[PDB]
Amino acid sequence: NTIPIGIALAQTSNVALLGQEQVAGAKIAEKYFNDKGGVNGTPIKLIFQDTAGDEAGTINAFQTLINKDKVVGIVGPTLSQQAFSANPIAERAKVPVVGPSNTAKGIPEIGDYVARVSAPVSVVAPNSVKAALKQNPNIKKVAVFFAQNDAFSKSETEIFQQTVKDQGLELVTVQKFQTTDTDFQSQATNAINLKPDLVIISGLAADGGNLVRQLRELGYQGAIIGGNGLNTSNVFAVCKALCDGVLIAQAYSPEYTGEINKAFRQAYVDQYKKEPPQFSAQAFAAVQVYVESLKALDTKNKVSKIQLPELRTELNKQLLTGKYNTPLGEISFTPIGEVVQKDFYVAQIKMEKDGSQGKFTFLK
Ligand SMILES: [Mg+2]
Repeated sequence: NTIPIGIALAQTSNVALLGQEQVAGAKIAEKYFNDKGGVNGTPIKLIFQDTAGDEAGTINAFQTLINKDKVVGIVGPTLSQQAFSANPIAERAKVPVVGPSNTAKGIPEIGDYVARVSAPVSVVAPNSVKAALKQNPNIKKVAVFFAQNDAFSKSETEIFQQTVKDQGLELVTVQKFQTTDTDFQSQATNAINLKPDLVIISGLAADGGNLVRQLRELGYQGAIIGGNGLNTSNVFAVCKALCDGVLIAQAYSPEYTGEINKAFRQAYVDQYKKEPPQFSAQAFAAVQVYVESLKALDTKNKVSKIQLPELRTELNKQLLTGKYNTPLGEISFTPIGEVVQKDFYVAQIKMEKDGSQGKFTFLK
């Protein structure tokens, strides 16, 4: 006997450029927690249902997890775009959802069953603008790009634009693209003609990486910030050496000294031979929230005796009250499911000259 927890992530489509990291983190969590006896001796079992890259696929994954797999709760989906359409399904069904990477404004407000462990754009994004200004205090002109078809990108760009204004900088253009575009010649040239000192990009990974590469190809030599959708080494293949120098804010640091981060990091580095990415750590944290909440609930109200609808409701209630020492730091939730998290960072892509390898260097 095991306790089923649903994992609804993008395992296919270009959204899997983020989702793959999340699967890795979730699997590390499953082993870590089951090696500690699961839920008071009862193992958990992660049940994966691929969402693919769109809303319909996420709705289908959630419905399968809820109805066929009988899960006690869901971790997912990968994108805020997907969450706004699919999470109401879980809300109506009274099944908890913990978002691992949904950073748009409004996610926890979807309902009483929606929480997230992924710090939102309003708290994460401004630090990369501040870091850019530290590296070049003479930045004056800023060009902004965003994916107009993606809910997260639209929310993120609003924060970047406000931060640019508040820092006293000139917003010389806001250019739109689609996440499915591969070619950005016209937008990139339009921006370059305005002589920006800083370019900010809110998109996802394939699109963001292609845009970075093309800006550099077209002769842009200024600073670049990528938003959370570019926050993966999977961009390295796309922009190669031309990824070098991109600044990306972080809600996780491999060097954070919490004991569980040491354990998580060691497991990750031993397997994948590089430092754990943010998305992997956040996925681990989401699983952790469920395990520790299930343990607390089970101690007060043995879960093997609770029928599934009540188990789901009681699990949701419990998780919102918990305090968790996770790889992200000490986190908790507000009464509506927003994450409470104190520490943020900025990292910078450092590519080897040949362009075949790189890493994220954390700024001090
Ligand atoms: Mg909520």
